[PDB]
Amino acid sequence: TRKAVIGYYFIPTNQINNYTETDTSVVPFPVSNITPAKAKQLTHINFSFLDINSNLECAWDPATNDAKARDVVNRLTALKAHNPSLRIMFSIGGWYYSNDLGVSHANYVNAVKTPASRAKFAQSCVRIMKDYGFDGVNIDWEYPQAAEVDGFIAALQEIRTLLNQQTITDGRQALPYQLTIAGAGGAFFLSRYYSKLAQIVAPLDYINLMTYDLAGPWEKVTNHQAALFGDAAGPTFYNALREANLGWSWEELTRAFPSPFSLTVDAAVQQHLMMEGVPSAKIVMGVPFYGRAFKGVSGGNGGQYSSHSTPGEDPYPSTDYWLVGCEECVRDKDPRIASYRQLEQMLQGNYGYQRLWNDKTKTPYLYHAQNGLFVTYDDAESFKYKAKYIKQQQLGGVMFWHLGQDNRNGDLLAALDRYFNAADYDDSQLDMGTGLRYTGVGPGNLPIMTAPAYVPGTTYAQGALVSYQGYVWQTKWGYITSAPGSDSAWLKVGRV
Amino acid sequence: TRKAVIGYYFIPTNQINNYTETDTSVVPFPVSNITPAKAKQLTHINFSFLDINSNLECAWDPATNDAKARDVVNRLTALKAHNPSLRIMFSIGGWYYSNDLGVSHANYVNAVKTPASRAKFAQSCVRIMKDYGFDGVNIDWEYPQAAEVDGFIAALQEIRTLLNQQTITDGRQALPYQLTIAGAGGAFFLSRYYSKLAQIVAPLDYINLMTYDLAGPWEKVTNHQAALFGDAAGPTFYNALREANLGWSWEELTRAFPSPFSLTVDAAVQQHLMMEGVPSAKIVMGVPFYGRAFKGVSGGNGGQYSSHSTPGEDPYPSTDYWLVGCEECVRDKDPRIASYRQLEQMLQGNYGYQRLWNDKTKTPYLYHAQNGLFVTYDDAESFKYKAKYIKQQQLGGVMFWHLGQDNRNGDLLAALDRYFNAADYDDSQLDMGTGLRYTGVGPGNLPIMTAPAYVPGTTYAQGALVSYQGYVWQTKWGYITSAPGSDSAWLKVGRVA
Repeated sequence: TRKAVIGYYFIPTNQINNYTETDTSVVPFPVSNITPAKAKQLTHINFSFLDINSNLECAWDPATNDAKARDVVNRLTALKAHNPSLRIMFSIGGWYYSNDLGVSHANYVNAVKTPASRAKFAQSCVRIMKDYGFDGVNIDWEYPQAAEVDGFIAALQEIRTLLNQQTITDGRQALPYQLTIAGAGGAFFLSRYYSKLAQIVAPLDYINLMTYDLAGPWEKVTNHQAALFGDAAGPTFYNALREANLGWSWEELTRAFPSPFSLTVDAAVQQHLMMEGVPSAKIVMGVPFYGRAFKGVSGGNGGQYSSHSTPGEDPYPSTDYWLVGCEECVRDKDPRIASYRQLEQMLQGNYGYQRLWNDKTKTPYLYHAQNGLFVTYDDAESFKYKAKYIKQQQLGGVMFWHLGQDNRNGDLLAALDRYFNAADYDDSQLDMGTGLRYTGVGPGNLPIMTAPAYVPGTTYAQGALVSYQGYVWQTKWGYITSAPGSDSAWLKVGRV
Repeated sequence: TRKAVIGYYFIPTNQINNYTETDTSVVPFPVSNITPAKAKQLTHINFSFLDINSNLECAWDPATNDAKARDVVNRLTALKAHNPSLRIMFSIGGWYYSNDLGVSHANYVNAVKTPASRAKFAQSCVRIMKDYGFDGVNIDWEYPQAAEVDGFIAALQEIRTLLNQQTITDGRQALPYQLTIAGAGGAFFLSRYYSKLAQIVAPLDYINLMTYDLAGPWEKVTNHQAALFGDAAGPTFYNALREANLGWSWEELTRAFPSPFSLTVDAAVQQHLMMEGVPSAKIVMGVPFYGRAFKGVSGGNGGQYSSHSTPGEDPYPSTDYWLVGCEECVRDKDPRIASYRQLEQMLQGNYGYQRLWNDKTKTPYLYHAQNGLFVTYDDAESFKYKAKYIKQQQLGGVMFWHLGQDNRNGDLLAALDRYFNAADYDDSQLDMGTGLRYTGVGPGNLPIMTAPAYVPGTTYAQGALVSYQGYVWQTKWGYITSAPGSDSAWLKVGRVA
């Protein structure tokens, strides 16, 4: 099964309204930059962002000139002429619109609250899809809270129902309409809906994990924003999943959610796989086509795991653009984020940066010794390890934010495509290293075991192992006289 | 309110069938040993044991001579002439009949299963009570678990309904018929039904905690079997309550159920008080009138906290009776348990025992240095502390197993009565020591706390405290933009005044 390669195409409204393919000062990344070859390396383009309005329907931002927008979307759907598997999805949400303190947060909450609002919303999603010529719906609410989860689930189910009907009405059995969400890639946000993950994922083709932004200036210690595995020298974090409303026992929680833990890509993937009903084939790993930069860092560790003096507020609370060599930063008025495109130029520009490598996390970083700067980012080398993990763990594919941040040659996207599909690329000897793996155990990833059948009437000592009801069970204390499922002394530890 | 003093009267079927008050080789403890004075010191006697038969009704052991059973019971109920507050309860169950592997366990499980079975069972309990002349029902099922607990609760509720009606019917409002149960006194068995404790206690006058047998030859390390408070030097245990189906978060479970912990009387009492809807006045502290003995012990701490070479299996699998001076142990064929009566004789018999005291646990112990023996037991001195605790914690009173194990003069019973009621006993200056207290805190026993109201639209940092919807809540991490508190990030830590 081909791995998904899902790239976000993000275009602000003002660029839609002044769309040109011939003036990078005004549209830095027009659709013509997605050449036939790039189009064939993608399986999905997530056109981003639409919103939910005060009518509680899916909708464009109101300042959008519609003719321009329809024109931009038509350029994207024309790309399917080059790749008959390509889908142009549209995204609803994103952080700006849907975070808890976000300008449209209330509509997210309200759209999913009643059967009626859920049917109105779901219909509006399909209507927009069909009117503009999109191939599916990607919902990026960051993030429904436990109260809202049942309504969000019901909304996803309704959209799935409608999309499946529309696939049959449109003869699209060869390329059915799809439904995806952007999912949390870290335990803190994931804990909002984690307990009902199976229900959330059932209506989806893919859950695209935002396994990036795991470090940033809002954290006191500099760190890798998308470490594949952990580094014991790096910071560790409270495992918020142990507080989710699971109804699990203390042993079950502890075994599933070691705390503190390393906030890594592997952690997020394994946390999903720990739940029953979450198939690996639906999990897509997100990767960033940008780096995060920090100032006021100290020496010793190449800028890693340092205090820093980087404001965390949005917007950037000042006019000081201190990321030496970053032209895009001054245009975008924020020195804390830089595209891969720009970082590559900075690095080869003699600006004082050193590119280093963490062989535990399998990610690169830049250190600027003169100025005390640190940058965490991803590149074609870190993507070798991430692609090997996607294959080894039987994940659905990769997602990235965003296409316009690749270099002009499209090298990050090409690398992803190469690692999954090139007949002359061989990663059999790629060493995945000794970084820390997430070792929790949950109902969804119990190890296969054998044990003698439980015998009623028998008394068992502590640590005794039995098979019962198709699982392997262990006693937590001694003199156990009733059965697994019926005596809390038994812990489910394996699967027959 | 007078403290309850609840004494078990246990008589096996063969002793009923051969009952005599003039031959202690046949009946070691006839009812005649209970004098008017002892009767006045008791509030309840639990006559023990009746059972549940395969017809799922309350019944005597079918081997019982019914005439003889009625005569024994009459001797007990005649004691009410001396104490107008005294109740002769009868007990249904006990370990032998009702443990999971016990001879009648299925009948317990099945009697409580349906409204019809519960009605027939409850009606049989009141019938027996009235036919033999008892004053109430004590259910001693050791112990319901799992799917049985809802049945058990509904059974208790039905017994209560029928007893309250019987009270009116009979004109017994001055001494209404009562309902009690024997409850687990340690967390492993308590975990079976702990989550539903409030529903179990609602229909009861008292829950009598079996806060003994907390040590024994079945455990690898010698210890006190009824320590009041903990000793850091002694063994600690897994806190099984953590595995009860409570729906609490990891933080909630950890704060309520420290682990490992000291398996003590105080721990059981506070574990009960941790649950919402469990009144202290209904909790009765059990105490043992017997000790437990171990052989093969080491000497650095008077035999305490030692490995040992004592079989833990039952019955005693050997013919070797090694508890020096314990002729009772010979008669009963088990050197690992001895009545207070017998232990006190051993102490007067110059056999080589040393009586020692642990000032943390507030319990005595015997050490035989020559033979490597250790005995854990309770006496009138440990009861001073336990009675003071019952007063301070506002418990309902004391229960003990069993009357027959007191000395012939009834000194342990007289001591409990003294400590609760005597004018000339003053425990105001009794120092309860520095032994370890159980200090778990449950979402049902949160302290009053004070914090600023939660402000929507506010971002809160880790460890911030706010008041919201009747509770004080703490954040477990930062950048919290959600409201308290099913939300994972908020921990209920206190109650708003």
